[PDB]
Amino acid sequence: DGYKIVCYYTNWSQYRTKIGKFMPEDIQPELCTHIIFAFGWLKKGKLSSFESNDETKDGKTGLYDRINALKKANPKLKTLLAIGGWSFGTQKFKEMSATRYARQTFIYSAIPYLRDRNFDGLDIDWEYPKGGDDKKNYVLLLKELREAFEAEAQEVKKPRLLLTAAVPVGPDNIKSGYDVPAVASYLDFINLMAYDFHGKWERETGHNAPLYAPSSDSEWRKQLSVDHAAHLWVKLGAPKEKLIIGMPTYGRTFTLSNPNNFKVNSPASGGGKAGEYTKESGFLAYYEVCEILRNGGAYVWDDEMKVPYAIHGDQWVGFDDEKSIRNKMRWIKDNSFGGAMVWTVDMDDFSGGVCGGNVKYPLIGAMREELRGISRGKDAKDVDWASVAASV
Repeated sequence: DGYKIVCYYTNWSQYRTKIGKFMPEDIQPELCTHIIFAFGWLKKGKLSSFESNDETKDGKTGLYDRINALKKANPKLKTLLAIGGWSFGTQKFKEMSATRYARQTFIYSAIPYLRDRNFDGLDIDWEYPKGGDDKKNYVLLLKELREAFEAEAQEVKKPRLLLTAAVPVGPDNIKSGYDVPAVASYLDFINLMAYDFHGKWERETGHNAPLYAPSSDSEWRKQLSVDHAAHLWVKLGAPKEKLIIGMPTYGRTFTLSNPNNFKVNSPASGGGKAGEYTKESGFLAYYEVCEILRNGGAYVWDDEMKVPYAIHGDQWVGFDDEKSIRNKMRWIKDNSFGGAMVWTVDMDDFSGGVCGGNVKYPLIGAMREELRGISRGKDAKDVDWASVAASV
């Protein structure tokens, strides 16, 4: 009952160093209504593990069990296993959904794989189906998965395995690969990837997840906003309550061609310089942005896009803070959507000692607070960056 807080946990986050080191036990059992494990993998057309670390062997407990152990403290919590993602690619999905034999093989591999490891569902993260064949076969996959789950649930007398999917916000991707009515019908809920609207693949600075598009955007670009994307999914046949709106605990970075031209849609030479912990050009975790803001960085609130960006020299980072997150929760409630999804749970200020507010999971905590009325704590106040950081 109520709004969902669907949190993505990424296994590779186990490899991060110092402030960036994250383990399943760092997740508060009551933080999320759902936890999605990213990722599973595909082996010989069957559901399998990314690597042996996820699995439990020889007394050594794997990441699967450590994630699912949170349900012992919070029996209300739901966990799902995600298959797909950026690394996974498209070809394996094309092969899996091309024929009924391959689909059925995957499905009947997937059911016991999930049951034996105490997962409550499956999350499909195909990035992305493209073309008529993919469009039709994706629907067939979701359909047959759903019917198999429905049947299994009644046969074994257990709560039905959930079927969800992570879907894009780009109009062309949506049009090319997604038969929205059927897709929405066959899924329990829909994880809208409301981020990566803009990034280093673009010549000018743009926000990672603008609620509304800036007036400087061309007519085509203006489609690239959370509001437009969500309402687009509704327009195409997706029920509002099934749309779980994505929220990034990360920001997209650029290097300015000129440090004096630092507004949105300003010329950039490329991606921003890589962070210490995520180690990827054009990308920053939220706590890295916090580090920037507490060490000379300038804070700018864009009131058109309802989102902040930070500037340090020629480094420009479009990100989400407690303010923009809360505003987005209000937007969610105003539009009657199903809740908030999070990418990720391991890039929030999970330790509570980086951003300054001394609050563990300030962003996701804010989401849970606005949507579900659970306080983050007695003296838990948002960081007012406009006062804390420098101005332009």
